[PDB]
Amino acid sequence: ALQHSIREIGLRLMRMKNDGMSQKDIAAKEGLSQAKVTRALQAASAPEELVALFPVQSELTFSDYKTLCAVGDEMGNKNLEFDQLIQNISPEINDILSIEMAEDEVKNKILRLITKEASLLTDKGSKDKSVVTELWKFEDKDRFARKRVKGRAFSYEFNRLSKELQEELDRMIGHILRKS
Amino acid sequence: SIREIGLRLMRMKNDGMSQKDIAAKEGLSQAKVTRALQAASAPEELVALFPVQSELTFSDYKTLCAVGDEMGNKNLEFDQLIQNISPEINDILSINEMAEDEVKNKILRLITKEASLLTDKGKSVVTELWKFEDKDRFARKRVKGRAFSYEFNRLSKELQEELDRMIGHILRKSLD
DNA sequence: GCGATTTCAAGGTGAAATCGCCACG
DNA sequence: CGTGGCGATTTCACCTTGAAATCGC
Repeated sequence: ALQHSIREIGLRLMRMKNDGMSQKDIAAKEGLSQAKVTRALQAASAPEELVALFPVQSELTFSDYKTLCAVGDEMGNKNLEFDQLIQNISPEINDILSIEMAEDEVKNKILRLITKEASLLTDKGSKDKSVVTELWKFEDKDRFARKRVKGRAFSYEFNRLSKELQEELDRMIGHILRKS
Repeated sequence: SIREIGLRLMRMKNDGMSQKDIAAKEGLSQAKVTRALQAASAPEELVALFPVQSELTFSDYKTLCAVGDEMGNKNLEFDQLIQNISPEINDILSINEMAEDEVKNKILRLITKEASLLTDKGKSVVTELWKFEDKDRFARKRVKGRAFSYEFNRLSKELQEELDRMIGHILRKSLD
């Protein structure tokens, strides 16, 4: 029952759950402690998105999940939010795959961000302060690509960028605005 | 005409000559040189929007200079104007009735139009990517400096997910 | 009351620190 | 001798677990 992720146990536990089963019962039908079945589902609930940032989910501990699945809903638990956060930490994150250490610290590292960054974006959510995430980082001094969401308003800002790009963007933005 | 003279005389400005001298190496009244030079100044990206440059007057160059100013003067905001009206320029350039001067006049009047509103929503240049009847629902494009941005507001999440996704690749594709 | 969840004490575990044993100048 | 090497051991800090206390209706 462990070769694979508390999560895959969870997959099962839900399949039954979904079928009308109380954990108290599943625990029975499977031979698991009511207390584990909590945990196995508790984990099988973790925000797929976040879970997907880590290299060795196998190194992902439940308590982590508990806070991973915690950050999940404490951040609206909606596509556009998870999407945004990733963007933010992703740079510093892959930056963590450059750097020695074992699966142990990398885990604690990646999550450090998922929490801090998410807890930095959550600030301007009630504070309703404009939040920007740099879409791409340039070695350059004056070049930038970034997004800024300050409420229900949001913009895509670019500087010193190709003409091939204003070209493309302009084209696709205008046609997507046709589509809807 | 006067422009050409300008650009030519220009070479001599940088030749390190004073107008007074150039107004002699060309037996041109010095007033004339001032005027040629001022003309030589108008935005090349606008002067070349006229099929018959021979027909732009001084005051025309003079007011192209103007439009050019009022709008910062950098290429990217020109292209911004130059595309917004380019259809109606190739358009008017299809009309057969009107005489050549009627052409420049119509084209010039076009060029002044853009300048006024694009710099009203600003310096910067802002074109309305789309018009929503709501006092606070917009989707636009903005240029100023060598920097452009697509500003939106009060739109569906779905819209934002797509653009986000799209733009996502459009960069990934090229920054690579 | 009654599931579900968290708490508690009792085991695991791995990474890092220490230890053993050795072989070499 | 005095050392450095390096595979095995132990430490230590964090896990997981079931049971039983606790929660939250």
